[PDB]
Amino acid sequence: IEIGSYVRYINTGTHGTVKAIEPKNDEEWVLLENDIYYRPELLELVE
Amino acid sequence: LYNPDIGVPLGQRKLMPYKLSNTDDYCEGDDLHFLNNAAIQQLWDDIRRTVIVGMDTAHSVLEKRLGVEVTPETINEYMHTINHSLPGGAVVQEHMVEVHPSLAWDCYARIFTGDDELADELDSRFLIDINKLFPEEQAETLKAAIGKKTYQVSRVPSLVGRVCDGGTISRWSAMQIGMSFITAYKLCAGEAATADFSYASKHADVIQMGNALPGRRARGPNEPGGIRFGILSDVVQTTRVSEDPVEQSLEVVATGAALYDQIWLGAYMSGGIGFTQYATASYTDDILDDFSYYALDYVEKKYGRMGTKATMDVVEDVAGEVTLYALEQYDDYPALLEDHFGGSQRAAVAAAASGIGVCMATGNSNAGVNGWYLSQILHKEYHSRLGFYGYDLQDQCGASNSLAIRNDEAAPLELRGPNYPNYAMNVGHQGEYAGIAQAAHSARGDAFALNPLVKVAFADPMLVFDFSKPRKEIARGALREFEAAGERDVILPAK
Amino acid sequence: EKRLFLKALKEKFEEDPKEKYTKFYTFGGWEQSARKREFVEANEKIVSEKRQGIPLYNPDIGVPLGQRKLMPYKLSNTDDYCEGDDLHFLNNAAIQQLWDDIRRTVIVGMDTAHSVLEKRLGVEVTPETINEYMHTINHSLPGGAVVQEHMVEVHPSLAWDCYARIFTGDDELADELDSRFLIDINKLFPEEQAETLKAAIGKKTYQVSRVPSLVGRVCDGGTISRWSAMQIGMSFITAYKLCAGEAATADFSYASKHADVIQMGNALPGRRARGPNEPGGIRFGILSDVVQTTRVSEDPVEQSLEVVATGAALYDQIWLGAYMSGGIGFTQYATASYTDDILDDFSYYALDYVEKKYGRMGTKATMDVVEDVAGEVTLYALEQYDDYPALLEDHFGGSQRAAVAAAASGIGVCMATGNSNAGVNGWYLSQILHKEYHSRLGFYGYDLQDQCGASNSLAIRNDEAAPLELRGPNYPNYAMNVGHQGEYAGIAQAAHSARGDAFALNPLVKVAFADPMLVFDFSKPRKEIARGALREFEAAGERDVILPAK
Amino acid sequence: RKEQIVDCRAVMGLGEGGGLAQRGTFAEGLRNDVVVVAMSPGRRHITKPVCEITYGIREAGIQTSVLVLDAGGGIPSDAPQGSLGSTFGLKPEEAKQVNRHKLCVIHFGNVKSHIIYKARLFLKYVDIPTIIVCQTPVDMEDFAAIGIKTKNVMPLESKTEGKIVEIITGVIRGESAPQKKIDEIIESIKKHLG
Amino acid sequence: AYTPQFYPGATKVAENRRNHLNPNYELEKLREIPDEDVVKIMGHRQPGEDYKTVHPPLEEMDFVEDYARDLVEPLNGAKEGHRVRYIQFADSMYFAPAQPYDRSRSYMSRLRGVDAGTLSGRQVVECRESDLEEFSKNILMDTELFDPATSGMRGATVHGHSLRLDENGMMFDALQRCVFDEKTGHVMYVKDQVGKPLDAPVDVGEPIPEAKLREITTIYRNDGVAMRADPDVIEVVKRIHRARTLGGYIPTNETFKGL
Ligand code: F43
Ligand code: F43
Ligand SMILES: C[C@@H](OP(=O)(O)O)[C@H](NC(=O)/C=C/CCCCSSCCS(=O)(=O)O)C(=O)O
Ligand SMILES: O=S(=O)(O)CCS
Repeated sequence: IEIGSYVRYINTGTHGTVKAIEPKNDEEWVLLENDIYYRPELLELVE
Repeated sequence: LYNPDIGVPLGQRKLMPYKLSNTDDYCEGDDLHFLNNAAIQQLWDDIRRTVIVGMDTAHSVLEKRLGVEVTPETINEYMHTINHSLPGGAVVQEHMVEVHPSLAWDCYARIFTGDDELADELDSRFLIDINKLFPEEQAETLKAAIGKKTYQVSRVPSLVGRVCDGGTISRWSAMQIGMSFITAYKLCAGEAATADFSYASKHADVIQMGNALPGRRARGPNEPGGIRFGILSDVVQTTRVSEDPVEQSLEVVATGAALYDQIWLGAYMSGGIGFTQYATASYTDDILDDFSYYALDYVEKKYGRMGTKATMDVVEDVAGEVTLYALEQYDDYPALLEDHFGGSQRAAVAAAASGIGVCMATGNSNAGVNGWYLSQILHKEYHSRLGFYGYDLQDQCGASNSLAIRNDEAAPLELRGPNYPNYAMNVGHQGEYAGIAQAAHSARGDAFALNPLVKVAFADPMLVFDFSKPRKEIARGALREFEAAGERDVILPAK
Repeated sequence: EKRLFLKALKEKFEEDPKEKYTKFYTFGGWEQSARKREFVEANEKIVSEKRQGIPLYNPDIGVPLGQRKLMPYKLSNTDDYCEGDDLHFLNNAAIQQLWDDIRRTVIVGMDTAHSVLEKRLGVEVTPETINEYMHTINHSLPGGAVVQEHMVEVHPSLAWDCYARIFTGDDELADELDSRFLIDINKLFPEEQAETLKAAIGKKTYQVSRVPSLVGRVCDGGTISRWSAMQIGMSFITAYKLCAGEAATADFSYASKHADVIQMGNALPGRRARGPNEPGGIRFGILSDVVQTTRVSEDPVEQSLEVVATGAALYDQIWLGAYMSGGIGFTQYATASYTDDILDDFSYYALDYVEKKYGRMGTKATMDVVEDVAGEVTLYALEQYDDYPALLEDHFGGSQRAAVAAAASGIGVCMATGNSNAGVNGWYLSQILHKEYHSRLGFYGYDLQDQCGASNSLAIRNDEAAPLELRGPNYPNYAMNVGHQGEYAGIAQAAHSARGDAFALNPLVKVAFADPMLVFDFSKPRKEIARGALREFEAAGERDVILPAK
Repeated sequence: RKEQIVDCRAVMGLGEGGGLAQRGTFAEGLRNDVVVVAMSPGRRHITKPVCEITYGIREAGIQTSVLVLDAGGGIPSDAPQGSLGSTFGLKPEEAKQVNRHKLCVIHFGNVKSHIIYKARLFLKYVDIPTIIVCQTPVDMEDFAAIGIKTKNVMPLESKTEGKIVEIITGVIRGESAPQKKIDEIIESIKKHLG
Repeated sequence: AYTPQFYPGATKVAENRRNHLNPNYELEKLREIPDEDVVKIMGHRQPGEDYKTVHPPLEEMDFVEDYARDLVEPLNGAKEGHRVRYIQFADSMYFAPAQPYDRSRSYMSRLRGVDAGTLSGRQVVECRESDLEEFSKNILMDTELFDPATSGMRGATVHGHSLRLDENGMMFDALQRCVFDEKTGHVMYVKDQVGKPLDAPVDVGEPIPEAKLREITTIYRNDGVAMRADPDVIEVVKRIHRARTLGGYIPTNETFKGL
């Protein structure tokens, strides 16, 4: 997982490109192209 | 200070339970939907699955063509046979399959006769006794109308009418009647006399609840669009258990609303939500009961139950008085107005009361509908509103069509129905029309309205739906304590 | 000799299938069958409890049942046996759901509605708005009322079988739509079939509405279209918020629920007075398109025989034995066409003969090929009946024999030529050849349409001419008699299975009934009927939540 | 096992044969742990799915209050193109009564677009973790798509101060909730409360 | 010529109905709402921008020669080809100054080229947008036909014509298009007639006092003016009913002798 990758949300399958990683409250968060934070454990890499 | 995120509370009245007229049961409005109420479904099922066959031509064929002698013992044997064959048992043709008896526990073949000597030596298991079920005067009237004739009532299983349509019932009864005839009298399985039996039981001596509607309407027989108002009046059995004319007319109004306005119009000719609050307005609270009792009191105070002959003046007087009283009651009590929030509900209730009053004054059903239409066009001027637009189509042409004699417009209100050209589309009219037709005869204390055979047939105690007190049964169904037939749980897996 | 029906005959009959003699009157009557004993026990309990002593089921009157051995019934291509009583349409929930799923289906095209919304109404239409409309109609179709708590609504558990689905021949729109309520042609059909169906459909969008089964149970079949139209209109005016007038709303209403409506059946005239969506209005091509075995099987005989089974169960059992006659019914005649592999064996022989002689579709439809193929198949079937006495005992009625042999002949002719009317002509030739062979045919009035058929097969007169795909139960010759219509549907399907066609009459019906959300899976009708006969079929329309437990 | 005392509402129910609760009313369970929020006192919400959750929590040993919203039916006025049919809202006193509880359990319906915006308006004024009990399968991300704080899927620009802490699907309005759903709700409350 | 009466009756309600039906009766104006404010509440177009058209101007399009069709002078909105829009009102049963059938009759008696539809709790008139705005400001909103409390310009969700009024005497609204400003005593429209919020609320005046409502209402009520107190209207209604019945039975001069 890194900026510019392609990820999909496992629960719904929304496709987007990772914009930035913005840790908060000692917890990793992933920002996609839809300006929505996600969780790395609920995201996985696709090619 | 204006906060747009406070919201607006809505529907306070609809949260409160709906009482049922002449009962003491409170039910939710969601439980009065015809899909959620098993009692309304069973009402329609019992009406749909009933066919009356006159077993007199068949006896004459057996006597004069086949040389077979018909005696009460032979009729008892035939009844025993048909009670086994009609649900789907096998009588001839070795190697048949049979329907599960658990799915046809509501299937009965009953016999009634106006001949007392023949009714005496008949098995009381299969006999609909007119003497026992009706008071003396009503029993005598029904026997005089029926005559020395024997009739068979076939109630095919409800599952049959639920899988198939309503046109299945007459054919089902005819096939089973023919089979029972050829196996009870030891005849050849197929000859000319068999065709005579089949023709008699298929159309010559058969009585259908509803006529077919071919063409544009496109429906088979025994559908709610084919049931005339007099037939539905004769289905309701309050006339033989109560002497209050208003109560009889109002039970017929409740049954007519629940059948026509709910089932026929909100499902057969519409869909989705349907028209539940349009129909329950006539049988939930005593509003219609109070208006009808006021109409009867006024009529008995100035005219009498049959003290006047139907003229225009009495129609104007009674309909105007009852309409003014009903609208004044709506004005005086905001609870009544918020109960009947829609204009159509109010218009139908006031016009039904006015028509019932005119019928109780004159004993004529066409005068009753004339009073109903006067009430509608007087309501319109009183409140400057009638109902949803599209409601007063028949109410505008009504006055002209009520006493008309032209081919497309003339019919006695007992002979009218949902297939009457004006009445064919709009809700909020038909159940009240049936009630007015019944009130035309409750004024005279008549035993029946249009068909004595239907009255005797639905006086049967083995029907699943109790037609003596339709509102009580509707309330029972709304409270999930009404047992309905047509369910198939013996052939289904455990859930 | 190896025959496909041999194994069933071994299982059904204790003696050799070629043995010409047996013994009778030693089985105890109706006690030999578990179904009859269960019926007797039930009847006793019901009589005593609910009927207050009025008798219901009396085996002691009428014919003494069970003087012979009551045989069990296999189901073709399925390894499960059932009694004949389990295959009665009233005792079988699978057959009831088969009719329910067809009855409660209406297909409405949504392209005129979109065009009217975009141009006349000034409302943009996007895949997001289509998804919103689909959500609205899925909530509102069963019983829902949108953002109106004061409105009466149907209990949700009472209509768990109600769905609203969408499909389209536009690929980009299809992949832009939500997969929750989409019938994907690409992933449901093989590649060539999907391409053919998309080309036939075009770039248009269609919605399928499955009205809840209970609605069709309480009401008739003509209620389905009205229910669908009303809910579609409500959902359209709720999803898209529009500021135009009321007249423009009337134009939109016509465009949305009165323009591209496809019904399963038409209304019937005369003494058959009935509304739409009744089994007597379903054309043979429509029923062939309803069955989805062209999706999962490349065998033409199997594709035709599944349509034969479905058409038998519908036309012969439900339509004819209940809608038109009633009583115990015509289960016998229909089970004869799909119980043992008798028709399977005959049709496989017909296909083999055609492939060896004329090729799979190697000849143009001429009279000579019709005559020789039909004659050969009929002779083979009749000698099969002759030299296997157990087979003749299994198909005891003449009608059930005639229909099976003639169906084999018609399927063979349709294989050879690819023309459905040639196949029906072969059917009629088979019928008269059968009559001359065995000096027998069906019942008293079985061959009304078989003596009139040869002349009406290729006729061009107004009330006599129609392609077999466009014929149905309302065709004047086919109106009354049992044992024909399901086989006619099978022959109509076989006309197209020979060509490897993706559909027979209507692509939209095929795609609509490819839907995985249906209760009855039309990919394997025989398997589902077998499941229903075992009381393992979950049917819809049960009012369990509005009835007392006691 | 400890005594549980409820402050019954001060107003009566809906008529004679109707419901026992009244719209826009609050019944404090003394020790404030969980508040169950019902959209209306009607049969679609009260005693069929809501009092069942109430007695499940009260059986688990956790005191419960039940609040019936004054205007709980409909969609908020801030929904796209406004509301239709009815307007959903939360009163300041209702918000204060909710906010003194450790956790909130709220029962929602079928349509997803309605539930998301109703939850957004609800959490605009509620600052305690809440559990959404709905019928439809809704993913714990569509709320974040419109700005709602969510435990698993946070939004970049949060428009609410409340956290949707759990979503439970399969509870139908007006129908008895099976013991499995009650057990799931109790487990979520226990693990997200103490 | 023929000098028209307009309605039977001697009560104040009958007189008010006659006044609404009379095109020569100048309705008393009770407020002043600017044209742009009316357009904003109507919610169809943005004020200041040109009207959208449905067809070219009548001069551009070519029509066949039609002597009878050309006898009628078209509306200006028709001449320019403007689209047809609507304005809808809900009237309270508690002494609202105008009522549905009264509204429809007055509209079809006073305005040209209008489409009026009547429901129990609704009344809508459709016309070309420019003329619709003109007579909505001049007649529908500024005059006594409109009371901001008991009547409300509202499409979409209409409900409350039969419910009781709220604490300020305002008709019930499920969307709350108009709210009562207690500081100034005026009614302000915070949403347009379909329900989308307005950027700036528009002042539509203050509620008419209840005595004036009693004096100018067109509804019959047991508490204010009963139909029994107006026997002349009942007699005319009964005459219409009897004439309809006799004409539908046998339409001859002999059967109408029993009129
Ligand atoms: C909400 C609508 C939208 C529309 O197209 N029709 C509605 C709604 C529709 C839906 C409700 C379900 C839904 O999801 O919309 C259905 C069931 C249509 C049908 N299939 O018969 C219905 N109305 Ni309506 N509708 C009713 C009624 C009414 C009364 C309400 C009066 C009031 O002022 O509150 C008025 C008609 C009138 O003005 O006279 C009315 C209007 C309206 N009715 C207008 C009003 C808003 C509009 O301008 O768009 N209904 C009633 O008067 C009671 C019976 C009730 C019907 C259902 C029942 O019988 O249970 C229902 C009958
Ligand atoms: C009384 C009739 C006249 C008529 O209109 N129908 C009958 C009887 C009827 C009844 C059987 C009633 C019962 O179970 O006792 C029903 C079910 C029709 C109904 N809905 O009532 C029926 N036949 Ni018939 N009927 C059948 C058949 C047949 C075949 C029987 C062949 C033979 O062995 O002789 C013959 C026709 C023939 O002339 O060849 C036949 C005749 C006859 N069939 C002859 C004379 C029967 C007799 O044995 O006395 N059925 C069959 O061929 C199998 C299918 C079977 C149908 C039920 C099912 O599918 O299970 C049944 C269909
Ligand atoms: C079958 C259909 O015929 P038609 O629509 O072609 O006239 C016919 N329906 C109607 O006439 C009209 C249907 C509307 C339902 C009744 C309205 S109740 S609520 C709507 C109030 S309004 O705003 O429409 O005035 C019927 O018999 O149900
Ligand atoms: O044998 S008949 O032709 O009468 C009917 C067969 S079921």
